[PDB]
Amino acid sequence: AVKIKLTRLGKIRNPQYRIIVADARTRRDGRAIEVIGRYHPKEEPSLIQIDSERAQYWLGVGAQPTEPVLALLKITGDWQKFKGLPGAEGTLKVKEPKPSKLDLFNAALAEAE
Amino acid sequence: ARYTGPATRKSRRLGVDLVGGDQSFEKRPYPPGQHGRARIKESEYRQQLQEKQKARFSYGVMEKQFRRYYEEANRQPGKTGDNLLRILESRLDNVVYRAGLARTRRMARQLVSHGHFLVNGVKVDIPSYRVSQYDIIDVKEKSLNTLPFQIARETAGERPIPSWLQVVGERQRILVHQLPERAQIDVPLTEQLIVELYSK
Amino acid sequence: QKGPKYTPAAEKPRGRRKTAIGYVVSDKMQKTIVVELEDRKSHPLYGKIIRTTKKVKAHDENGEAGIGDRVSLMETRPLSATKRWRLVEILEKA
Amino acid sequence: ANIKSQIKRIRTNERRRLRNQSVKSSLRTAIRGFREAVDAGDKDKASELLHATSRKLDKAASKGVIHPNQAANKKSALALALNKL
RNA sequence: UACUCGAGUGGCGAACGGGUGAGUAACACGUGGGUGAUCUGCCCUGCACUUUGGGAUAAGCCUGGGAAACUGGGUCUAAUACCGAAUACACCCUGCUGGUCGCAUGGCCUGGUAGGGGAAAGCUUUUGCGGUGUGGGAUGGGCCCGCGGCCUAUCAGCUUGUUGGUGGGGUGAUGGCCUACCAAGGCGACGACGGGUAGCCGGCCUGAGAGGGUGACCGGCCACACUGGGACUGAGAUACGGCCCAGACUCC
Ligand SMILES: [Mg+2]
Ligand SMILES: [Mg+2]
Ligand SMILES: [Mg+2]
Ligand SMILES: [Mg+2]
Ligand SMILES: [Mg+2]
Ligand SMILES: [Mg+2]
Ligand SMILES: [Mg+2]
Ligand SMILES: [Mg+2]
Ligand SMILES: [Mg+2]
Ligand SMILES: [Mg+2]
Ligand SMILES: [Mg+2]
Ligand SMILES: [Mg+2]
Ligand SMILES: [Mg+2]
Ligand SMILES: [Mg+2]
Ligand SMILES: [Mg+2]
Ligand SMILES: [Mg+2]
Ligand SMILES: [Mg+2]
Ligand SMILES: [Mg+2]
Ligand SMILES: [Mg+2]
Ligand SMILES: [Mg+2]
Ligand SMILES: [Mg+2]
Ligand SMILES: [Mg+2]
Ligand SMILES: [Mg+2]
Ligand SMILES: [Mg+2]
Ligand SMILES: [Mg+2]
Ligand SMILES: [Mg+2]
Ligand SMILES: [Mg+2]
Ligand SMILES: [Mg+2]
Ligand SMILES: [Mg+2]
Ligand SMILES: [Mg+2]
Ligand SMILES: [Mg+2]
Ligand SMILES: [Mg+2]
Ligand SMILES: [Mg+2]
Ligand SMILES: [Mg+2]
Ligand SMILES: [Mg+2]
Ligand SMILES: [Mg+2]
Ligand SMILES: [Mg+2]
Ligand SMILES: [Mg+2]
Ligand SMILES: [Mg+2]
Ligand SMILES: [Mg+2]
Ligand SMILES: [Mg+2]
Ligand SMILES: [Mg+2]
Repeated sequence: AVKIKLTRLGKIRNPQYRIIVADARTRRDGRAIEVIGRYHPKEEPSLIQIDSERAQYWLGVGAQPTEPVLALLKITGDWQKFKGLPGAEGTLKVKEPKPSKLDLFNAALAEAE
Repeated sequence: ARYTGPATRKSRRLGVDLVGGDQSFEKRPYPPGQHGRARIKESEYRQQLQEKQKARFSYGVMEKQFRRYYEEANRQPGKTGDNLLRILESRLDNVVYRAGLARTRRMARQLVSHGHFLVNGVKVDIPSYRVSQYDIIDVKEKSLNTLPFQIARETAGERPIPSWLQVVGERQRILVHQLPERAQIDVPLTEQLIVELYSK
Repeated sequence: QKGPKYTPAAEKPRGRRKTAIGYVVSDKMQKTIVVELEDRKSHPLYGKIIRTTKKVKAHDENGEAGIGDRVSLMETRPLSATKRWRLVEILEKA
Repeated sequence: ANIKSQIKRIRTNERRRLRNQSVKSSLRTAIRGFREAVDAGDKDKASELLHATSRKLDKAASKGVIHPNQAANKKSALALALNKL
């Protein structure tokens, strides 16, 4: 009865969550078999990262992900990829790239001079 | 917890001027107190203590701050003395002072603590703020219109701005490019003695 | 879509077992024998080479080994308490 | 015995344990029936007795009273006994 | 009316989760293997299916002890609750009969052949769940092994199921594990049996290093539930808010 669980790591004001495959009788922060993904709620991009191949293998061998893990699977594209109904679509949004410090410095120098 | 007592007394006691505009020091170079003229036995411990006191009380830094500065410098791959002096100069108060926007370390520290400057467009108010290579420091309009800041920027005729520091315009923007070298810093006193003592 | 009734599993290779060679020093018992095994190790602190010997209980079914004979031995599943060693073949006799 | 859940579990345990004891008594009766049959040394009476015993043991394994491997080993023991004797 | 549900039968959960370190100098822990000697609900994936008959009772009602918990007697009722019979030759046994391997018995080839036996429950009309036997995954476990890890001769011999083997019992499992009959041995100065201390490890502190101390939190195992014994349940039990018995304490 293996189910994918979220392990509470990080800091109180901005929690950090991993995505782990482990037995249902293990701990929230204890025994783990593999580390496959993560979740970042503090960043409003809401960065999502997951190993598609490992997730697919676990779903095939018969994992029973919980509701939040299944929601993350929909968000990334893994659940609908497995089911094959709509296909493979990526709803994830990447973090906005930070403008380069070098170009910021160049613009500032140009403005100054 | 800053220092409230006199700034001239430390110079008088340790025998070398610090601010450089101290008239009382040259007036009475002898140690202050009732028996400053008495001879003192020379000792390596005395020498090391005087050097470290000079450095710490001249830069106004706190003791634990200096201690972990030293530990970080020692852990740094480069030579401990060079690392220590570079990180110590990296302090924003000394950065602005050598940029010439400030006339005294105490007033510069108060200005930084109250936070009249802008760091990368975000207001930061930390007197011991860490400043790294290739950074940008900005100035707020509430500081530009401030009277003493205007006096400093229109009377900046102090010692020449060092190599790693340079001002670009009337906005008083300070930039750092490369890693200072002991020789081109040419700071008074010596660091070998201090590092030896802190190794003791 | 009808699948076969038999689904073969993965052929796990048979594992290796410890093998040893020693000398037999007594056979008074019935279909059981004593063999001494010698080991050499370096002392963790001083580094001296130290010789040690062990006493192990072997399994036999005919008592073909005489006293003071070199013999090859092998690992088996348990048959008697403190008796967990088996015979394979005799090498040297006198 | 503090709350309704565990008191009910108690009740059920004792009841179905009475049932369990009855069934185990039946199995043990079959076992010693075979025992004294063998001791006497009967052949055809032993044949039908062991047929009944195997039936009972198989049914017990089916409804979970005894391990099916346990029943199989017991049956093999009966077979070895009847063939040696 | 079943939207809803007191209490009562009937399934599932309840060994999960959470605390502690008295007992241990031991496979208990790490480390690397063996298991041809092992089991495994709930999950997934395949194979053939899923007939029939019957008794009983809680509940409800009547009633006795009694403040009390709980308890005796009479009447009475349904279910997936309980019990016969319908096959099963992918299952388990016994007698006869071929190929490979070695890890020695013997294992495997679902080798082949003669005989014997092995069970089911329906509801729902909705993103449907259930009932029997067999093959493979994954977790869950069970037994065993080589190496490692305190002090102490002001502790010199210990043991009779103790050592080795034959027939039976037994468990899931090989096994002096137990019993009956044979032989007298096994371990011992490369420290047995004794006496004192102490849960173990990934770690932490110190120290360049070797080395020394320590087991906070967190992470993985071992053992315990007032003290001492015993047993049923179940796929699973030191069964901490399960059960029986013996002692001290407390309450009505
Ligand atoms: Mg986020
Ligand atoms: Mg034996
Ligand atoms: Mg009786
Ligand atoms: Mg039947
Ligand atoms: Mg109710
Ligand atoms: Mg249910
Ligand atoms: Mg428990
Ligand atoms: Mg359970
Ligand atoms: Mg625990
Ligand atoms: Mg405690
Ligand atoms: Mg203790
Ligand atoms: Mg005790
Ligand atoms: Mg002891
Ligand atoms: Mg172990
Ligand atoms: Mg262990
Ligand atoms: Mg009743
Ligand atoms: Mg009825
Ligand atoms: Mg039934
Ligand atoms: Mg076959
Ligand atoms: Mg049959
Ligand atoms: Mg039949
Ligand atoms: Mg039926
Ligand atoms: Mg299967
Ligand atoms: Mg299987
Ligand atoms: Mg294992
Ligand atoms: Mg071992
Ligand atoms: Mg060890
Ligand atoms: Mg013994
Ligand atoms: Mg005897
Ligand atoms: Mg047995
Ligand atoms: Mg015996
Ligand atoms: Mg260190
Ligand atoms: Mg060490
Ligand atoms: Mg220790
Ligand atoms: Mg501890
Ligand atoms: Mg722990
Ligand atoms: Mg207890
Ligand atoms: Mg107590
Ligand atoms: Mg106790
Ligand atoms: Mg059981
Ligand atoms: Mg269970
Ligand atoms: Mg319990």
